[PDB]
Amino acid sequence: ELVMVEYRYGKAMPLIFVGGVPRSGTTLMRAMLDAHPEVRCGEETRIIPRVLAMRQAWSKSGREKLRLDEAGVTDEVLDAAMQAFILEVIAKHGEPARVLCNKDPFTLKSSVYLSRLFPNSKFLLMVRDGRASVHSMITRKVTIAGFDLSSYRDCLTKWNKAIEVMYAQCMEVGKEKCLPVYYEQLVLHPRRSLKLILDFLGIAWSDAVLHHEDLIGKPGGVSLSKIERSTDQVIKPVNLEALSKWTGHIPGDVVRDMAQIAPMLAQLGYDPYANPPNYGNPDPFVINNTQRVLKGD
Amino acid sequence: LVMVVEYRYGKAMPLIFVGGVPRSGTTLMRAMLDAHPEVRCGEETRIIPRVLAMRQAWSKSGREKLRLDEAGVTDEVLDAAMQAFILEVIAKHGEPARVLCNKDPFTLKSSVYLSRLFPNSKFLLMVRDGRASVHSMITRKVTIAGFDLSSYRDCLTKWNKAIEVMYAQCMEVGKEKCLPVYYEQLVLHPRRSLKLILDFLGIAWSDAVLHHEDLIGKPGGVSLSKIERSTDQVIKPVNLEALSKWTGHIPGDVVRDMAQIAPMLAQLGYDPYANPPNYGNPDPFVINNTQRVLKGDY
Amino acid sequence: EDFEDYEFD
Amino acid sequence: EDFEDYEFD
Ligand SMILES: Nc1ncnc2c1ncn2[C@@H]1O[C@H](COP(=O)(O)O)[C@@H](OP(=O)(O)O)[C@H]1O
Ligand SMILES: Nc1ncnc2c1ncn2[C@@H]1O[C@H](COP(=O)(O)O)[C@@H](OP(=O)(O)O)[C@H]1O
Repeated sequence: ELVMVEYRYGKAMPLIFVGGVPRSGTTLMRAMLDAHPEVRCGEETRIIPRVLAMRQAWSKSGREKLRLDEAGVTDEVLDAAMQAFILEVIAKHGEPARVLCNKDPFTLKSSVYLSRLFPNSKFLLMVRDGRASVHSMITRKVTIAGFDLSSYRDCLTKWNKAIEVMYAQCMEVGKEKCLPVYYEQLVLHPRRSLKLILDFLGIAWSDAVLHHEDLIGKPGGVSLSKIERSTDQVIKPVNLEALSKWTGHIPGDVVRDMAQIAPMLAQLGYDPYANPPNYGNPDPFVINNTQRVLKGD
Repeated sequence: LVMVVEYRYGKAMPLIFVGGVPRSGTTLMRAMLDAHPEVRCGEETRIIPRVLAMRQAWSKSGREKLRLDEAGVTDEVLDAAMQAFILEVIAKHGEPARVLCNKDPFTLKSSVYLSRLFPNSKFLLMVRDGRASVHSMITRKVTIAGFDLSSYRDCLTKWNKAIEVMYAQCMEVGKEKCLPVYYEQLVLHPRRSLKLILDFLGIAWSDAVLHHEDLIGKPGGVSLSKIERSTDQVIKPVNLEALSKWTGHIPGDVVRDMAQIAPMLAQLGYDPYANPPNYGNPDPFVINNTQRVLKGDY
Repeated sequence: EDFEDYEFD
Repeated sequence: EDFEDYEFD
């Protein structure tokens, strides 16, 4: 176990992985966690999901795996190599803390693998209405290799497949180690949501998680990259503005075919023919935050 | 960190990296090293060249490096992650040994970077007449990304560029850290070659280095992949058959244009207008080995 | 760009 | 499925 109260990073470390399809509140979630003095997530590493995809890729590819196994580069060796690379990046890319965390959206496609590598890690899977996530990536031009931003139909189809895998992985990992977090519930009910999340994590309450915007740029607080696409949203307190901006911007044929393009909508509790679903009633706290945002605080 | 005797491994250990363009005697070289009781190289890992290419691309892109830096994913973090990843693979994919070694041919395009990651590592750059390597890859169909095996001209051009880079890297790293090893001289004179190599590596002489064929599959010996392309050559003792067999199989136009196609030949001491060059005369030891092979001992 | 904002498989 | 003996050079 190597140097980072002197915390040690090692595979048996308490770790939190946050993810979900991009544009699903992952940066908000990690920033709220960062606001806690016992937790550091920090910025997206970008490279962790690339090494995971590399790892995940040739297990299906018969020929690569056979060649690796014949070279003595077995699952055990690869797993040892992956652990070491990932720990180095998580540990050294930001400030130390008792509980280290990583947020890279697509890592949650590999939560079963990550849970095996890191036996004391836990996972927060951000879930947001696919229509909201897709409308976001298209309108803001947040690029995902393989998603066609000129098509709502394509993006929704690929959102669906992506979250289908992440959710199945979350269910296999199990209730003790992976928690779906619904973005709309997080925004509507921040206090209740964070209380449930922190309980799941085995971490005590701190009011700081409800005032993440006050801890941006500060020691032990929230470190934001100016290049990351969610930064100008995350500098604001939790607010209601982004819940249903998608409504009316989905092409009619896609609105018609919604349940068939995105069966994961109904499976996750989003009505695919509500435009938009009634996500729920906002806490006064978030109503107030939204009003402050609108006046231009 | 520990491999199961108790061997330690880390950043500062004296790693040996063997490489060169494929079909240049790289498997032979690492096999003779594996035959040494203190050293283990083992099979091509494949994953080391892959992760090196990935990491190279990340810093090559101006925008991507900027994004990584803003994330706290700096050169220093990447290098630490790379060191730890590469060491796990080298340490764990074969038997433990005091001296750890790796052979993946094209890693030698990254010897400057590797020498920085692993400040006590040394490099052996296998150098073979490109006409021999190219004839090899074409006739055996060893596939190398971007090489068109239907063309000697193309394969020699790409051999040329590949060894140009590796040789510049080797020169940059310096005579203390990288040694070009001539395949034809290894074959003709393996005793003297290995004497010089082991001395450069700071490792004590062992006679087992000249008997690698007796140590195939044995504990502390030479582990081979049954599906690597050099395996059926490497199970034999050092022998002379492969030196000059390319001669007469190079298309006439390519023979004519050899000096333009592969200027690295002349730079490395291979006369591009000799078909073939006189590589030299073999030690009796190799003559005898060759005779035993022809008698069918292997 | 050489790399998109995101990728996986 | 771009499997080759040597995939990165
Ligand atoms: N302070 C805040 N309150 C409410 N939602 C926020 C927020 N900060 C970020 N978000 C939402 O998180 C979404 C991006 O999620 P991710 O970080 O996973 O890409 C954005 O959706 P929109 O782009 O629709 O606004 C953004 O508005
Ligand atoms: N025991 C041995 N003696 C001489 N050359 C050998 C050998 N074992 C392997 N080689 C040569 O190494 C070459 C392969 O190099 P690499 O391992 O770098 O791909 C092969 O050349 P040919 O294919 O021309 O026969 C092979 O014959």
